[PDB]
Amino acid sequence: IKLFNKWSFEEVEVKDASLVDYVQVRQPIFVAHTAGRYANKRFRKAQCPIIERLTNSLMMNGRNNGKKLKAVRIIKHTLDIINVLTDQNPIQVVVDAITNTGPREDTTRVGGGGAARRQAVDVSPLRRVNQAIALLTIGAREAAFRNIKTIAETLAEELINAAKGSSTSYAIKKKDELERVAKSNR
Amino acid sequence: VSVRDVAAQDFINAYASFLQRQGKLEVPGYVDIVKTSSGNEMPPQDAEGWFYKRAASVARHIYMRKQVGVGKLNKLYGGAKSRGVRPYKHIDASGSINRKVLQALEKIGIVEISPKGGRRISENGQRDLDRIAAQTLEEDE
Amino acid sequence: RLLNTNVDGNIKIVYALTTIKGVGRRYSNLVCKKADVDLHKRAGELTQEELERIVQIMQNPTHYKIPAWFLNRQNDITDGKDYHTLANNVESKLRDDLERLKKIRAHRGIRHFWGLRVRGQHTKTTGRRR
Amino acid sequence: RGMTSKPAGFMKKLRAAKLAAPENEKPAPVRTHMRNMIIVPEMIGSVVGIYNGKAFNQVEIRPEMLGHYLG
Amino acid sequence: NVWFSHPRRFGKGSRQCRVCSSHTGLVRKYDLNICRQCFREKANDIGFHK
Amino acid sequence: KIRITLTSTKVKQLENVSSNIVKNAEQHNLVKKGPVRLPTKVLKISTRKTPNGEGSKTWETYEMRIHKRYIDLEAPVQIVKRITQITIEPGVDVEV
Amino acid sequence: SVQTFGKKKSATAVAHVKAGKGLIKVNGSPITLVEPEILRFKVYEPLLLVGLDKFSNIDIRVRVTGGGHVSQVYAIRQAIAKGLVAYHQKYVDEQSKNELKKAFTSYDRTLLIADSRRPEPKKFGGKGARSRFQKSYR
RNA sequence: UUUCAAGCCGAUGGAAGUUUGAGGCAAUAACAGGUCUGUAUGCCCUUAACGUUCUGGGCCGCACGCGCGCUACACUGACGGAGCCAGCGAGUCUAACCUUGGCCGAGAGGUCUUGGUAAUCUUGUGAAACUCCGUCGUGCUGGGGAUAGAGCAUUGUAAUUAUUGCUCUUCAACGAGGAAUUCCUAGUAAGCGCAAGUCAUCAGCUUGCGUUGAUUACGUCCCUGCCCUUUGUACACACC
Repeated sequence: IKLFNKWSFEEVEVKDASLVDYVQVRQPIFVAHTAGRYANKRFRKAQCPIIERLTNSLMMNGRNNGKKLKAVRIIKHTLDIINVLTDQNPIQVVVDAITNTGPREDTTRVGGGGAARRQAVDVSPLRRVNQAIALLTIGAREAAFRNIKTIAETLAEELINAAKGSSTSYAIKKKDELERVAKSNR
Repeated sequence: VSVRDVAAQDFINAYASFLQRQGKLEVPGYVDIVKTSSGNEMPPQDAEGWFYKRAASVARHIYMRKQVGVGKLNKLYGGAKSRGVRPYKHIDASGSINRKVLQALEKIGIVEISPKGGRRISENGQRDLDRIAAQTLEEDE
Repeated sequence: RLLNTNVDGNIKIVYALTTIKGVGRRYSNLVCKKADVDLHKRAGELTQEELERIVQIMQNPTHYKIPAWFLNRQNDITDGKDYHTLANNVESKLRDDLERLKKIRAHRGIRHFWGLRVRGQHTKTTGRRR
Repeated sequence: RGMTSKPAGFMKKLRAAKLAAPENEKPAPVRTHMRNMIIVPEMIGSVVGIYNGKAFNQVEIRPEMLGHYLG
Repeated sequence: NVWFSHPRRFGKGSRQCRVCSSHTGLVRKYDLNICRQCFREKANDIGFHK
Repeated sequence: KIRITLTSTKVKQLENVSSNIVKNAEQHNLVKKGPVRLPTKVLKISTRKTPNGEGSKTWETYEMRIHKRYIDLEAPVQIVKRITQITIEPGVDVEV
Repeated sequence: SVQTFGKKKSATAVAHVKAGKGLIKVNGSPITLVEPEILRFKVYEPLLLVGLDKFSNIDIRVRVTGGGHVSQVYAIRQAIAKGLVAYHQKYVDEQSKNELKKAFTSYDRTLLIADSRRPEPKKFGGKGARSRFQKSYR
């Protein structure tokens, strides 16, 4: 539906087919994607997947102190940036990125003392959303801290490298890591 | 219109321009001994030099609440746990500001004293507020 | 030349004044805008007009938010700065004050003989600095 | 500090000063663990003996000091 | 001790318990009780108070 | 308004005295604004059962449920005197 | 008149709904003036939701005390919605229950029912708040 | 779905689901568990004094080690101005809480006048997180803050030892911490203010409250505690 009374999902093309069935843009699980602002700076790009789960993983990791009150400005104010930069819908570009950052098959760990037994478990739709946003935000909060960059610019730049495919990106690279070790130790 | 229709901050700035015109309100010279001795650069809205912007704020609060007290226009009514409380004991920095401002506004006919303690706002007062509120509202639309 | 003994220059005015005992980091900016210069402005960029306004405030009294202000002095007849106190003045007064009440048994004078706190702030864990 | 309206000068030591000063200055330190007194001009010369805790550390009371407490 | 009605200065004779001699943080509302200790005991006796 | 207020321990003594003022004092010559309930004049607190000593793991919740009724008598005429007939149920603290 | 209640996070939204005029009075000041920030599209939200636009149609006068800028914008909103179903037309107004249930559709924390939420503290024993811990399939 | 049992799994209806959330309840007994400093109390003791009174100094000592809290190493933001908002509780019975009006004046600070409230008033929208906008631009700084020195109150006797705090000035350790270890299961930790309790008077504590509020269980292999059945015993002052 209409996200901030302008952009919708009817002008958005969907990539992964099984995410159409499960995650619905009605409300469970809300397929409108946008995050990447702190303070006042209009950088370039926007993007961070599923707004319902930007209340989730994106909040606590941040990097920000303060919970949702911070988060809603991160989500809102970056929408206009990508709209005049690449001239795209802020949802459409990262509907490409969500499937690239979400694994198909993952690995559980079970700890038998000082032994890491990574065995394969299957994913399929729902977990792929929130674990992907966890992968985005953990790479983003540490990249804001460890070099001179605000969380505005970090979240923004990341997801076109995640969408197309690059080793610069954290989230597609850790998706690769977890997926290929599952199909190996299966 | 009324003072509600116009915004909070920019009404205080707009009213402060006309406040400087009226030569009953002078600066007794307190806030020029703070903002310069700091580091702080405040550009002309934020600037307050000073009795003009502060008089516009204080007079707006007699539209918004209206009931008595120079003290209840000094600090809102009780809570000066932020910055410094002063009720019975001898009045400080905040004291000598606000006793002067409502004294000077009284010599216009902006505020009068109502008989259950302290101030209200009278005829020429709310003229000088809400007529300027109309002009700002026409620039907003 | 502004100060007694020291002289600033070259670096940003807030950083350049920090090397004075009497003007620090969040104490340089106090005097700077009272002269009416900015913080980005370096001390080697100063015009004669700007140089005159800064030294006038800095040697005579400093302030912040002061609506009530007398100028009483020590009553003891050693010195009497008590306006603003720069380098060679702050190393003199604060030194020999400690020695006068140390000569007698003032209890602050005996805490100066010990090492322990003079004000007496919660004395158990503090003492790694003083 | 108590200056205006009743400075806190403890009345027992005013009796001590009026005795010991007009005779002869007593060169032995008189112990006086009273901290809460204002020091007055009849105490000048004579060695007052405020305690600290573990030790004592000799007074020479000067005509320049009067105004403060024993502090 | 404290129970003598003429201390030297105003604040010497502080507060004490009735039951015990104990001193260590009593109650203004009830001048009895050891410290905290007979507060909950004498609640279990009869009634309560804040 | 001639302010009468009642307060007692629990419900059982309170129901009788409250209803009796409506029956006895009120008739026709008195109009009351009437028999209200109100919140309780209670004082609750959670503390520990052992008073300090052994056992941080112990609790005891307390209250003082002292049930007030106001029941205000408006018309201040002849019939406001006839309250002196009801003196029943001690434990009810009447306050005027 | 038709009035109603509607609270979340402590609030008292005293929402009168009335025919004729269409000025939205919040206490003793209009809609834009009381809530000047960002979230105040929410108090204008169930108005245009019903089908036709407001201002022309129905008059709204609320009183409200209790609730922050996060709470109040839902309290007023919930009361306008709960008073919509209780309103009178000619067909009338009861089946707008289902469309206010279909307001926040298919994950039903709706505008018919309340946000039954009162943000109090953080818990002891695991990790906790609201929505239970540990799931691979979430 | 399960034997067409009990139950589970999800869904509908609603403000609310599987004892709704949180208290209150602690069987029978054991640990010769702790309390003789609460009072009660057997017996042992001491009695010109392990009684009592006066006052000071100690409990704040220190040359290191251990445990628990608080605060920071930051743009996770700081600094200046403006603006929107909660709930639980307190307040003389003859020393209250507090609104007001003027006057000392570098602070901690009450005699007096007037008005409200016995809780209708008042503490509390001069309530933060947060939001808007601007500036600083990653340097021990515009970071952080210990410590020291410098101007006073018609009362709280009075604050050197041993009070908080307000303005200028002093501007450290510290730049995310080894071996190792603890807590956090769905509005009840984190993060955030606000109020009570003792109190003439010294909170970061205890006690109570609301606001904004989520990452993650596939699975019990290993670890620690507890329960049931089966199983070996030479174990029995409690099964050191």
